[PDB]
Amino acid sequence: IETVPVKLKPGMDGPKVKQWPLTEEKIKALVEICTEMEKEGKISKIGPENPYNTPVFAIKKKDSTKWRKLVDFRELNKRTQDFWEPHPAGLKKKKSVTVLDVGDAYFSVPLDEDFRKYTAFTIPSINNETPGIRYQYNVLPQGWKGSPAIFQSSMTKILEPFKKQNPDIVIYQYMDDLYVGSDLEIGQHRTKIEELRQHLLRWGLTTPDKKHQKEPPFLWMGYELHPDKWTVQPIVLPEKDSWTVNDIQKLVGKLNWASQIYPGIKVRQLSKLLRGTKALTEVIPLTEEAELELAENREILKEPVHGVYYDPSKDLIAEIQKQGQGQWTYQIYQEPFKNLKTGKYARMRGAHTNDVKQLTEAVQKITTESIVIWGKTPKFKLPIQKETWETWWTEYWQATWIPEWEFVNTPPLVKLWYQ
Amino acid sequence: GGSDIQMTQSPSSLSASVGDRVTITCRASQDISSYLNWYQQKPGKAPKLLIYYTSSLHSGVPSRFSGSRSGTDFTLTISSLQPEDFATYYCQQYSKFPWTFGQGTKVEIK
Amino acid sequence: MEVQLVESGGGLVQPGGSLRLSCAASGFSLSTSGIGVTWVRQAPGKGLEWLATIWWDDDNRYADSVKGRFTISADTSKNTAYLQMNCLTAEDTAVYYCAQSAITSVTDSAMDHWGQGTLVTVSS
Amino acid sequence: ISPIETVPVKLKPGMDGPKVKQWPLTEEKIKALVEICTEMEKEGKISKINPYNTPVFAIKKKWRKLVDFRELNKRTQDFWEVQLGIPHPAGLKKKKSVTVLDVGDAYFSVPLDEDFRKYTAFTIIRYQYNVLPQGWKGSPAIFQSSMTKILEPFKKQNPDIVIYQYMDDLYVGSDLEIGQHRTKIEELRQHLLRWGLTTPDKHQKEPPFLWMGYELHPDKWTVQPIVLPEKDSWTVNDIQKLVGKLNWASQIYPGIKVRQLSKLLRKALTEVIPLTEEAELELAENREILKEPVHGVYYDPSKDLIAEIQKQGQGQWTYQIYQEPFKNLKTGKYARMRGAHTNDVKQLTEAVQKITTESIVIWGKTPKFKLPIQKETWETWWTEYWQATWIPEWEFVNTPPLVKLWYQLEKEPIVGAETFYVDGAANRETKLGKAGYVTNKGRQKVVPLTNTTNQKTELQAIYLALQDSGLEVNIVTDSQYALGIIQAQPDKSESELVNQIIEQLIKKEKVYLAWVPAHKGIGGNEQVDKLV
DNA sequence: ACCCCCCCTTCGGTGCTTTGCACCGAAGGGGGGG
Repeated sequence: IETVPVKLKPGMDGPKVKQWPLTEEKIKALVEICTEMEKEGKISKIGPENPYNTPVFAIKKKDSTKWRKLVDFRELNKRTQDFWEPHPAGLKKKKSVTVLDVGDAYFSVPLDEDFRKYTAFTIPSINNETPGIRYQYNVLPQGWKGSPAIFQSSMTKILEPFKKQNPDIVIYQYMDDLYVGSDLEIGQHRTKIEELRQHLLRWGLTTPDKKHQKEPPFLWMGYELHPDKWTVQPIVLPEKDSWTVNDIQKLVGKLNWASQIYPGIKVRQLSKLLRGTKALTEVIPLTEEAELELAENREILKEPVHGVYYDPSKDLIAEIQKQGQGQWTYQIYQEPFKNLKTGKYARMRGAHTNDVKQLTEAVQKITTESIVIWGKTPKFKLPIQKETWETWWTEYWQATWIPEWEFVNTPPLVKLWYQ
Repeated sequence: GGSDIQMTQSPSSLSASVGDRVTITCRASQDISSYLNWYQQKPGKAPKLLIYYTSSLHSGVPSRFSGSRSGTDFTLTISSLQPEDFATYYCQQYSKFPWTFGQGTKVEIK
Repeated sequence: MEVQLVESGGGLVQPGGSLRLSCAASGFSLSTSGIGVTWVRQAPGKGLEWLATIWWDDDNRYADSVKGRFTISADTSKNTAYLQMNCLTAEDTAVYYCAQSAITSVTDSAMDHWGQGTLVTVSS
Repeated sequence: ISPIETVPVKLKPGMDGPKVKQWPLTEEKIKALVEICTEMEKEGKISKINPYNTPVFAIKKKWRKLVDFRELNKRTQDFWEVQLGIPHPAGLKKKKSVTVLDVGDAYFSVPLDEDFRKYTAFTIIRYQYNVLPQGWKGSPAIFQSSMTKILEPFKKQNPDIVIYQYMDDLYVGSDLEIGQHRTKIEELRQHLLRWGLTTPDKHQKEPPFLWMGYELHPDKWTVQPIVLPEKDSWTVNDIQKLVGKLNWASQIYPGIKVRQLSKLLRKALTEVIPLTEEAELELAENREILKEPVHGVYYDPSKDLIAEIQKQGQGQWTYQIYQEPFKNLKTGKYARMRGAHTNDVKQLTEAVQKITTESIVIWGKTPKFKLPIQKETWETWWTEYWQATWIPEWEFVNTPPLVKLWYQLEKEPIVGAETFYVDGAANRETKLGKAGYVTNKGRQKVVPLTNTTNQKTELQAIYLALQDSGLEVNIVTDSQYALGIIQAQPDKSESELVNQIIEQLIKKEKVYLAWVPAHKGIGGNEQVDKLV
């Protein structure tokens, strides 16, 4: 098969990202995969004359202890051309959506020769016993934003016979994964996904066929979705029958901040109860005019803000906060104070022991949700020190993609998203 | 099979009056992460799922019941013992098959 | 319909005899992905002992006490579960419950909606 | 001189050769420059047969030939060097027989790209380089990857012998007897000779082996002798070289401190600086540690890695990584001040990360940590902090001074405690402001401030309330900046004003901090707002 | 004259705690390797 010409965005060179250290498990697992991929022509050995590099690490195969090979093509995707030469709004409505790893198809299509040098990565050595063993891809690499677009002409041909016989099944693709939504239940959705697994096999598309693990963690449950039951976490005011002047100060501050999102929130009647200079622990009864204002504020906070629509020309931003006792709250937005979704997570892996294991699970959860609702990956504002995150996050990663993220340190003045 | 995980509860029985605070521990013979379920079995009745995943209360369970974990030392606590709470409590692991139960802790009145 | 599990088939059995217990499931289908049934026995006065678990994908998990003797099955047509207990001894005299096993999330899996329990006694 | 295939190298797009002017040389310089340039032409390393030119100089060793390729390097293509790090003897396993070899004339034993030799022109009388020249930025990277390909068929045909290739330096060892070892070593010497690498017997089959600046022994290892400067009057350039060697020593010598000596570097490079008392004590303590000889052991993959961190004070930490007690694989230290405000718990987390990364590099796994912090102290920190934080498998060890949290802000307001309402304000152009408080019991006070900012006034108002209150006090303010600092529970800061607040909070019994929005009519905050 | 790693201090860019303040990455001093 011929090769599609691939170029970079105008005025930008290739990626030059240093390789981070890897454990012995992953180094032994990466050299075993790279040799099998070099004997099969998928990758070819190179040297220091290639001035580009991108980080490579290892994750776990689905429902298995065998190691996988994952490349962090984030900086390369930012520099490759925009492949242009539709997102299903009903995918987020299906009773069930299953994710299928179809990245094996990419290892069959040869890659543009004048582009393979931008795909270089380096394998390190324990204690630097050996210098860097470099390679480059000859085929479409998994996790590269150009692979699904180049293969989009081929996949649409494969799925069209299946989509005809099943015209009520949405199929959306993002990177190496297929998002198959259906309205079936009582085992019917499970059987139809295996029909698609048999269809892809007849065209030569291998998919993970391992039996779902019965021992925790049930990581395979992350690939089984039910978007029709997803809820939003609204701003909630404290519910009390007796208030101290300290409770009302907290309440006024939370309302003053909430007014930046909801314009109809008023404070006058509640702040009128803090006119004197009384002790913080003193109970004050509420006037009939203040209770009416609190009721009208609760009524406003029931429904999300209107007049906020998704803009495909803009990027998505995801902010996450740690609430404690395994609780995490998040908001997705394109413009400030105009959230498209507010959610909450709880009872995640490491809820009793590991904050980093919780945060990585939440980041993958939010990203999977944003892929189903809008077809984009958000840019994350992670509440963690930079060195803490980069030390540990690869040990808990499971997706074939990696979203962009930055780090923040915003102490909680008020607890807005969780009361 | 000697590779099975062993769940050891302590004590095997205890006596408390209404309003007391009761603690019941259950130690696992190996690391089972946080994958533990607690069950309540009143006399003559079938077992009821009380707590799942170490600390999550099952639907319908009052706020006096709590579950915690310190490595392999799991703890079920009852803040304000009630007449409805006098039963036998079993811990159960599911980190690995075969699943195993603790020997049980009987909470009596005295 | 609420979730219900009703065991049946118990009774007195002679040494070396066998017995099949039924667990009729109402309120949920055994064909549902993530759903399984679980058998647990309790000797009179003693504690709970886990026995077997069949899952939605015909996956079976047995205890060492019953390996080679007990066989767990499921008929999705009648939406009931079975436990064929061969080679019974007096150490198998107990009340036998069937419970609903379900992998509900990445982290949650327990036993809920326990049946009333059927009694099995072996002579000696 | 080597049959290996050439490495295609180009130049940056839109650039030409150097074409620089050679600056004049002395009479004694061209003497050896004419004697060595002829030896390379006869040896097959150059050819005097190209409008480019690069300046050339020489420095006595005898002499030495070095060409200034700074203009060619600025025009040559970029490279990705294959040397990702530095090996460390703590990662080596115990070997019965060991040999260390070096390759002479390494860069001159590798043929340069034919289509690129044009740009390697220089006048003395003009020559052209036919091998990798010294001074060209691509020469080291191209040599290393060439050396690796040569050693691959040997290392594949002998999977029970370890070769630590660093540039042209080789460490070889195996569990074979001294006979088979010296035999297989000669098999290598002929293998590198077959590819065009001379091994001048710069050869050691003689313990103790001097490798990478260390001293490898059959059952131990140590760093090569370290000679600290013993100066009369200390100048800043002498202090810089002192802390540099102490850092190099802290990898096996435990308990090295450097902070006080480095505080003298805070600056003309030749100014004689008088040592402080503390810096003169720190240097003396370091000299005491270096007086006794300390060694390290080798790695054993069957045993677990253990890392133990001790607190040294003033934001200084040291650690030892060991598998068997009292036999260190290596040591190290952490003494970095990330951020303006921090505490001992944050820094310990940062040290656990540095040790983790360093352990992945050397051994490829995370050690089990032994830390001087109680499990309940760590539980309180990470379950309450707003940022995610975690530490791998670790156990508490009671070697004081333990790590603790020196105070705690109350979650609910204190009943029966005098509540305060502080606020601060300053003028941007005037650069002058004030900060005061108004209590619920009627007390009032305002203190004028000079040469402060808006944030400095809001912190000063909190300081006043803590001074004019008892062991228990409630404080209400508008500064969310001041809360973001105090809520992080810092024990050490760079600003003197915050450290004054830190000491005040430890003296108290209960302190409650709360935030209210300004200009919304909150009584107390509205009263003290007009007073500033 | 070239290439790699480490620590410590300084400085400038960058986004909120907003026109001050904090955090971070590069550069320049030193150590070490070839």
